[PDB]
Parts: sequence; structure tokens; C-alpha cells
Amino acid sequence: KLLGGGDVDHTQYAFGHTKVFFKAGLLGLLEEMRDDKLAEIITATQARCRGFLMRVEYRAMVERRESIFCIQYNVRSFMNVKHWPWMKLFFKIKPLLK
Amino acid sequence: SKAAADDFKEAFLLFDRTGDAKITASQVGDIARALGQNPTNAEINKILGNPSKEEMNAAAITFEEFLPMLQAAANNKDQGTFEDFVEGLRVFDKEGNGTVMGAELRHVLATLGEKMTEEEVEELMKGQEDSNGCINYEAFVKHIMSV
Amino acid sequence: FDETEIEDFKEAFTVIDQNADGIIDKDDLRETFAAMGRLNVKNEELDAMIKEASGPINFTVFLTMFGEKLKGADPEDVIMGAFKVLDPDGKGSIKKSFLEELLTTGGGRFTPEEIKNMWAAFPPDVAGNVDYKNICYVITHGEDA
Amino acid sequence: FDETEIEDFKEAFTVIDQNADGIIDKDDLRETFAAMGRLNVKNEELDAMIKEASGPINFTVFLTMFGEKLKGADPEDVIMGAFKVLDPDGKGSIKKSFLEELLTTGGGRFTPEEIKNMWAAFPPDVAGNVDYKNICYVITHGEDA
Repeated sequence: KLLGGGDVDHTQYAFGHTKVFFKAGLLGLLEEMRDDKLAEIITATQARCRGFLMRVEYRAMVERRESIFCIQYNVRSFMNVKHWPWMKLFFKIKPLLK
Repeated sequence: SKAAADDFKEAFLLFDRTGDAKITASQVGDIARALGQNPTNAEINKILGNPSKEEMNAAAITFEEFLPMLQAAANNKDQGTFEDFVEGLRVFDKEGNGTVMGAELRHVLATLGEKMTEEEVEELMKGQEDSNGCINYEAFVKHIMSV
Repeated sequence: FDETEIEDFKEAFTVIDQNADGIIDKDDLRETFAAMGRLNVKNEELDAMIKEASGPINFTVFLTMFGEKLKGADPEDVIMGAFKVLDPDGKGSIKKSFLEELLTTGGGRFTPEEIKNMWAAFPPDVAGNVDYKNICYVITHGEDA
Repeated sequence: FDETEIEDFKEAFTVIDQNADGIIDKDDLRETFAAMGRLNVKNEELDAMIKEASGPINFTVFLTMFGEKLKGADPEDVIMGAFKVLDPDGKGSIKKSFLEELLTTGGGRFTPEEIKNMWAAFPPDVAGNVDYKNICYVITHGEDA
């Protein structure tokens, strides 16, 4: 599973019942070239992702836009009100209602 | 070129939080992506340093530097081929059907190469992966290229 | 202002206006406070309530005074709507540090000092952002329940 | 149109026609909205409601306008009839994927895109096809209950 990642030559090695087999120094050379080739392949595939990743963040940030405000202002009210005679009154009284 | 797209300047006024018409160098990566460009973060990093520009110290910007950096990144959009994106994930899971097991794509997107946070990984899988734990990447890469 | 909230303010206006003529005077304020147990309600408290209006307290003057003090008042179902979007998996009360970071980093209304005042009477759970729901109760109806 | 549904539209016609002469004019629309809490109801909204009719809004013009917009309106008992045939063992809300497959594969009205719009305000359970009954409520009387 580990070797899943890395911009490494997935050739140069080989697994078996008790251990992995690995090249150096040719196969070692191969891989290296390979390694660079994924940064390319990879580096480029990373980017879009990265890009894209934040692109979804904006869609969320934006949605959120108002729900906050609502929350924002809404609290403030209370902080002001909760100390107001009339509002306490309404409060004790709010229950007797139907 | 103008085609002079003056909406890039109007989007710079939506990303500058101070209203002085400057955008810090740390925002330039994400704003190139929001203008329709996907440069990798190492590429955005290199170019910066390449020009003896340090993203480690305070930065400001001017529109006169951000415009040519977006035009230097715009040539690299020929690297965005969807054949290689779907074939990458088709080599990532066995059998003839496009499904990644949930945690395979989440751990690979967070730890392999350019680190994506697990918060962003969950926001990119939310809706395309159901409770079977299998992400269909035919529709997943389609929706990722819809934005 | 939803219409049931305006009907709640009409019922509170009728319970404070014990002369039933449509205008709450200072005698109505004092006799509503005396019927709630306030035998020592000073005349200066009644004069400070009347000093918040430019005219007599009829139903539309009471609604405009409450509108101008409650310009960010949110009903309990919309506060629980926003808290269900903050906890989108349901049931769990959200973490203390997650609400402090998301209040600050999104908006200026979520700045810290204000977050210390949020924790300060909205107790721990509420303050912390773990429980949920008791804060929606006390934002629509104040004081400890 | 069943007769109790026509009597419900006759009662709604009498509550919007506050002059009780049998024709809802623009003043009746504005005074019914002001009695529900709409103090800012614009005249252009009242003109757009009157622009949906070719004549004055009497009881038969209001019934024909609602008939032509509700050409697939179904009462709650017939929607629960069809959902009891989809869940013929009773009690259980039916699966999300079963309603998506059976809407598409039977009819063109059950095509997917429309199924994403069904899940989109008809929430999860409703959308999914698991609960049942809340969707019959909101199809006969809109908005969140």
C-alpha cells in the first residue's frame, strides 16, 4: 500500500512473501528518470487538484455569506435587548400566551 | 489582450480586503485559480522565487504585476487534459468500473505530492461518494471539471 | 418580522395595556409590573421606557421601537438551521475552538473579545460550541431558563 | 377538483376579498398582505398578480387561474395512496435509489436532473425516498412546515 505514493519507478521493485526487491544501479537509474516524470505528470496533476480544491471553498464561503450575517446581527440584538425592561417583561409574560 | 477582459480587474477588487487595489502575494495562487487558471503550487512558488520575490515577508501588490503573472500562467493551461486524469484513477483501482474506495482517494489527496488538507478533501468528495464507500470517478472528475 | 412574531408582540402589548384603549401609558407599565410582583417599581424606570419613544406607545410605535432594537433578531428555527449547517452530520454539539476560529476568520462580528463575551453568560457548552440549542432559546427569549 | 378543495379556495377568496363584493381588486391584495405583516408590499407585485388574469378576480376567475397552474395538483390522501403502493408492506419509508430508478425507468417525468431538484428542497429523507408523508404535506401546502 505504501508504495502507492511517490513520483517513483513502480518497476524497479518487486514484492514477495517476505520482502520487497529493489534495484539500485540501472534499474535504479530508470526509476529516477521515472521519478522526474511524475513530478511532471504529478506536479501538474497536483495543481489542478489544489486549484480545484480551493475552487470549492469559494462556493462554500459564498453560500455561507448570509447565514453568518443572520447569525451575526441576530446575536447582537439579544445582547442589547436582554437588559431592556420591556423585553424582560415580554419574557416573563411570553409564556402565559397561547 | 482585452480581448481585453476587464473583469479580471473587477475580481481583484473582490479579493482585496483593504480596498487599496493591491493583492498580497499569498493570494495570487488562489486568484489565478479563480480567474480560470490551474498552476500547480510549486509552479506558483518557483515563478515567485525565480523573480527574487519572497512570499515569506510582507507583500503587496499592484495590478501591474498581477496581470502579467496571470498571462504567464495562462500558457500552461494546455497541461489540463482530462484523458490523463481519468486514466490516472483508472489505474488506481482494479476491475472494469470507475470506483475508488473512499479512504484511498482521501489519503492520497492529502499526503501525496502537494498536500491538500483533509477539510478540502472532504469538501471535494461530499456528494459524489455515497455510503457504499465507492467513489465513481467518471462522474467525480466530470464534476471537478465543471468548476 | 414573521407574522406570528408580530402576533406575539400584539399579545404582549395587550397584557401591558390593561386599559385596553390601544396606548400604553405609564400607569399601564406600573400596573403590569405590580401584577408581576414589582411593588417597588420606580417612576424613573417608567419614564425611561417612555423616553425611548417620540410619541405615545400604540401598537405601531411599539413595533417600530422593537424593530429598531432587534435589527438582527433571529427566530429559533433559523438559528438551528445555521447550527445544523455547522454540524452537518447531525446530533453533535460543535467544538469550542471551531466556533471561535470560524467566527473570527470569516467575519469581523466573530472577532475574539466578543467571543469571550459569548462564553461569558452563554455558558461553557454554549460558549465552547459543543451544546447547541440552549443558545437559540436564550437569543429568542433572554435570561437563564 | 374535489368539493372541499373548492370550498378551501372559496374561504381563501373571502379572506383576500375584504370588501366582500365578490371581486378581489388590488386594494384587497394589499390589505390582505398588510394584515399578514407585509408593510412593504410593492404595487408591482399586485399588478403582476392581476396581470395573470384577463378580467377582474371573481370566484370563477380565481378558480380557473388556479386550475391552469395546478393541472397536476394531488391531494395528500392520493399521494399517500401511491406511496403505500410503493411501500406495500406498510410503515417503512422507501429507499432513495429505488425511487430514483423507478421514476426514471417508468416515465420521462421521473428523468434524473429532475430527481436532483426533488432532493434539493425536499430534503434527504424525502429526496432519498425513505420518509414519506412530509412530501405529501408540502405538495398540498408548500414551504417548510
